[PDB]
Amino acid sequence: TCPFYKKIPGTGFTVDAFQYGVVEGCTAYFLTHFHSDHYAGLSKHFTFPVYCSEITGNLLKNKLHVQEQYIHPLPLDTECIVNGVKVVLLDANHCPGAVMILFYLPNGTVILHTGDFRADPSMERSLLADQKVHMLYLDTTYCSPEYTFPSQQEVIRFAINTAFEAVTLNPHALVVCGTYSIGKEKVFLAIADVLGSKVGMSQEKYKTLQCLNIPEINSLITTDMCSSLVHLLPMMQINFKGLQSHLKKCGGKYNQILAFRPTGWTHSNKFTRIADVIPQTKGNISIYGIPYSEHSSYLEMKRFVQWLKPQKIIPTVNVGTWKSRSTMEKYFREWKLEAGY
Ligand code: NI
Repeated sequence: TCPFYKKIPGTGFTVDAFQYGVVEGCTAYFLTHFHSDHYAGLSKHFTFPVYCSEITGNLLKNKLHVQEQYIHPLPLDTECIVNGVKVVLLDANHCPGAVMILFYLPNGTVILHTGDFRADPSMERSLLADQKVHMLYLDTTYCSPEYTFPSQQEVIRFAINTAFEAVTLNPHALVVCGTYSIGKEKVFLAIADVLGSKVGMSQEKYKTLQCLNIPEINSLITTDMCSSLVHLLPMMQINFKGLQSHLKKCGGKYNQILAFRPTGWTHSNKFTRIADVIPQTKGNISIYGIPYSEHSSYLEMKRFVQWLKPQKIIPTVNVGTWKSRSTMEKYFREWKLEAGY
């Protein structure tokens, strides 16, 4: 059965609620983004209307085979009526196609559901500037002050400089980048661009990237592994065993691997600056863990919420323990007393 925080009061609508079977009273199912925890339950046998971005729509049709008649894509930054209710989709600064949804309820209440997001000051000049929000359904993944990490720009600067240095010293090194979902594509795209290479990958991953509306993508990626010195591999293969095994397959073209594992936050964030990050090394194989986040830091979250001044907050992440729920409520009360709403 569908939990409360996935229902939108005063509407026939749910958000990211496909794993509960037919939800009683649901006339339209919203999908914020194409990540498996959120789409869990969709397939070619789904026969209710799905509302989402154009990009999420491309992925539902091609990767999950949802039939076209049930896919309803909406443009961003545009007032749309759905089953007699005004809605707007906004860029969430998460993975490709990810949105936040503004719902303008028939009774005058305004609700923002962030989906998954990485809060940014640019959001303070979207259509959010224009009006009040009574309820905020908030991505609270990193809602605790220990969660610090650098900007995406600094993380990419580090990865580019690391890769370019290593391959310039050794033209016979291969670069490998881990992936398990959409998102974080800038890591592998930026590295390939500095090196003058296309990114090589499996047929399945190539298919997924071809759904994303990335400008000039055909110039950036390929299934021909042999032409490419930046390869993508599933994240589970990014270890000394997996990588040895991959170097065997390359037919003595390369004598060194440098690999990148994009993670979210890890505890080594609490001590080490991005500049000072070092790899794990065994022989001619090195592996860097880099903290490229597509979710708000604590400070980014706090800034957004203090700016929006919502009347009520409903967390959508870390909701399963009493201690988590209590901790989050404490921070919402400080933020409110500090800013005066
Ligand atoms: Ni996500």
